[PDB]
Amino acid sequence: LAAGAVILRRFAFNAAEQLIRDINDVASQSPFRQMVTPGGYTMSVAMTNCGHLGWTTHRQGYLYSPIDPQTNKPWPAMPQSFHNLCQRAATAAGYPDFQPDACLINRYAPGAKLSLHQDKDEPDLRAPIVSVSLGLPAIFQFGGLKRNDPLKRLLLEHGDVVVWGGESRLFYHGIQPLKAGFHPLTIDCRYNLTFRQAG
Ligand SMILES: O=C(O)CCC(=O)C(=O)O
Ligand SMILES: [Fe+2]
Repeated sequence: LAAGAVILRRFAFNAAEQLIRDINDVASQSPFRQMVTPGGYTMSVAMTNCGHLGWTTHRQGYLYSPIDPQTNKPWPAMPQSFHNLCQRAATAAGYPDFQPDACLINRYAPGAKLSLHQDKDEPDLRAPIVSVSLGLPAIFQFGGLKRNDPLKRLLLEHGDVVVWGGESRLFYHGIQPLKAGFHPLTIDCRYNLTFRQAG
């Protein structure tokens, strides 16, 4: 299916309520904003970050910055619930030495999407990315190392954690338009946390 990927469905179910309270706390310092891609187009996914470094869009491309380009202040600290859940997920996946210094928080409104891309801004591509899904379900689509590779679909639901390691770490991926619906903890959206080793 996906070489190197360890899928832990509903792993973050118990931590969900606290993770959502902490997303709101992070958002009060560094608000969710729809980032502008280097070409001048606003993304449909709303983003923010927590930790020492944060994923951002810039004029010359994409980069990690210790400063929030909107607030001009540092990104909020990595919440304890975030650190604990990532550590437990990474350890269960065979990565006990994984220490993330960045967590990109994505918010998906109904219809929000993320087109095919590779995560290649990190210094060591051998280091995995821990993905945590919360709220409304979304269809995650992935291919291979090159753009013309056949697409495979995977539904990511509330509490689903995937540790993208090995070959899966380099796969082209995205999110199909979020279907409208209801979730008791997020109301009308989906949140996705992606823990990265960026320094
Ligand atoms: O929403 C997701 O599950 C994927 C997010 C993603 O690929 C990213 O922000 O780089
Ligand atoms: Fe990505």
